[PDB]
Amino acid sequence: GVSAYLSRPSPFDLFIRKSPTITCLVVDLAPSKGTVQLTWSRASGKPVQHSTRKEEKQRNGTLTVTSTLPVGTRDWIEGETYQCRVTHPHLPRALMRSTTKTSGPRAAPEVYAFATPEWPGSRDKRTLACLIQNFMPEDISVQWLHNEVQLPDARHSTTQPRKTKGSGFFVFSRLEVTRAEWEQKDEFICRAVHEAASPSQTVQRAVSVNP
Amino acid sequence: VSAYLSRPSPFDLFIRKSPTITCLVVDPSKGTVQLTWSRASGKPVQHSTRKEEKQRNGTLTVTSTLPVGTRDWIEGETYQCRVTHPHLPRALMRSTTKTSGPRAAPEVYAFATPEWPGSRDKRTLACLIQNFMPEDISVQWLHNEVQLPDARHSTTQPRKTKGSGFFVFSRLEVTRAEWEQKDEFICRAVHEAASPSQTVQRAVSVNP
Amino acid sequence: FVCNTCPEKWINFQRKCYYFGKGTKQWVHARYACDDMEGQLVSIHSPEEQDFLTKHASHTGSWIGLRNLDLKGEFIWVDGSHVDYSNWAPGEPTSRSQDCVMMRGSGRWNDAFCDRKLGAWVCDRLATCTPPA
Amino acid sequence: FVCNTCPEKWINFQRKCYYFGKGTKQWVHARYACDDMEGQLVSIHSPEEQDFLTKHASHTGSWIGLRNLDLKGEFIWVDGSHVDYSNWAPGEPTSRSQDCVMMRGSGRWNDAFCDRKLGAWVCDRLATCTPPA
Repeated sequence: GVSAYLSRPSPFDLFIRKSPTITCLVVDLAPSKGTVQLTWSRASGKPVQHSTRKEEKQRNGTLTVTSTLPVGTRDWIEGETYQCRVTHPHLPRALMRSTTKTSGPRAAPEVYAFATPEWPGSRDKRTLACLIQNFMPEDISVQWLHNEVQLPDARHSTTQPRKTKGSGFFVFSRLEVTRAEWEQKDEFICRAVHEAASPSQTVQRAVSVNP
Repeated sequence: VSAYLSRPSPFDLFIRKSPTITCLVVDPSKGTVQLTWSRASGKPVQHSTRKEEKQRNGTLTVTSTLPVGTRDWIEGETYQCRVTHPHLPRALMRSTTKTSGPRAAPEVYAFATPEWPGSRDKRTLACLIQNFMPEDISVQWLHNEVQLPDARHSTTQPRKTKGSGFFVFSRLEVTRAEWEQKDEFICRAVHEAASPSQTVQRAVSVNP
Repeated sequence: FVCNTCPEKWINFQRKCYYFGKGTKQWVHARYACDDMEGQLVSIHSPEEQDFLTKHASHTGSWIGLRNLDLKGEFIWVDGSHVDYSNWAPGEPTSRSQDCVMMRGSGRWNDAFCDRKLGAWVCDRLATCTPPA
Repeated sequence: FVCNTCPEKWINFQRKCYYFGKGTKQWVHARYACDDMEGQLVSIHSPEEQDFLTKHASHTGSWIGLRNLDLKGEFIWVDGSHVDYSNWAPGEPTSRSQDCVMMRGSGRWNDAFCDRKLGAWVCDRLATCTPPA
């Protein structure tokens, strides 16, 4: 019961923060004593940067171990293939996952931010929703901003990119806000960071609790 | 070889009054796969409908849909499903029962996207159905007082809110011909806790 | 015609028979147990009936034939009858979950989850009659 | 000062050195190949330079040092220089993405995917100088 998953960089880290990373997550349902050992390699044969390892015991007796490798901004965008080798002790052969930039057509996202009306027995709080659609590839970064500062990632919840009736993708983001927040400044921004978004890989729409 | 046992649709249960439960087994050689049904009480089960489908990737998908009792389901009966195969070494057993715990009627909010350049003859209608419990909900869209086909829309899986409830988001792309006919689209949510008659609904308009 | 005849294992009271079942059972499994016994879960309609049931009630708690079709909000006895007589315990019927009815050792009624397992249940059936002399 | 000195395996033209690589390589792997050779992917800036390249260009197609950082939308040579001279083939530059640049057998330029594998690539470096007599 050993599955491995290899993630691409987030568009926020790649284009804005300019410091992309890739994570290799290995979910182990029978934790036997020893070491899992996540090794990294590039398809070119060039050397890899130092990765950060983290092992976590879950609330159901399963070991979750991740290795985060920092990649090159220009190396990722230009098409380098990064690989991950997982040498598990309860497996005769090695687990190998690879990650590279999704090469194909582009479509910039369409941002739409909405605010829910006052529901009986919910005066001091409102829900702000956002529909980010018709984009390709599926890799997108959804952020919420208030007072020109980025709200913590835990405050909101974005859905996984699903396909539209056409060729693009879509995500929905939910953000519950307090009365104190909208009374301070009644303007909340939904930021989408995406490969195709022109200019500077960012699209944004502002919303108001009661315009 | 994986198996999944679904609870009845709150629409089939509370509105249609004819609930069913589906056992899905995703896999092949001699597919003499047996899907057996049983109740925890030991009482007899109604006749189930079997359907086997070959997928676009050489995988066999076999389902068995068992019709259950309206009062038997709501009162707390446990329905089980046994899956046996000649390649599989040990029987697969899945069980289903009514999620017993607190209730909260959903809050329905339907929105309409504004006109985007190069998208004149079409708009997207979105719906946020939140703060409900249990997670079992039915999301429907209506036009001309008639229910639009299920394929026309896409509802997200129920995720947990910052509090105790759940939430779903539904997307429905509409044509100019539809809103020009009647510019009123209803978003219906069917839920155990929705009072009265287990239904909550909100209408939306492309350009009020 | 005098109605006081009961089948074996059943205790009499007025025009009815009562079976004081024992064993770990859910509300619906207790319901099925009574149907197999050619009866139905107990339907309390008088303070005299409750007084009798309390005397033979299990201290752990017993299942009674009271619940709601969800598309209710209103509790209804298994025979179809509505609630005229009520012996609700203080703070009952609840709206904690916002359910099925169980009888305490004291005889008092309280809401419980449908999937909760209790060691007792009370059944009832119409008592048979002795022909006139 | 006369600039025409090149290291071994490198062909001269004006003030630059040129290496005509062979082997199946992606655009980025073609980029890495030139860095190992203490050069960089070819940057065409004159019709005289292109005329020379076309004569030594592989018929299959060659990778050239032109692409974009995405956070641009405009093509930029590996050395950092902008596009002054252009030998785009009819219908190019496209947008069947919305890319990396490759040189045809004809010498003409066309957009290609980053992951496409070509059997050739052209490298370049500044030619060294002979001091005056």
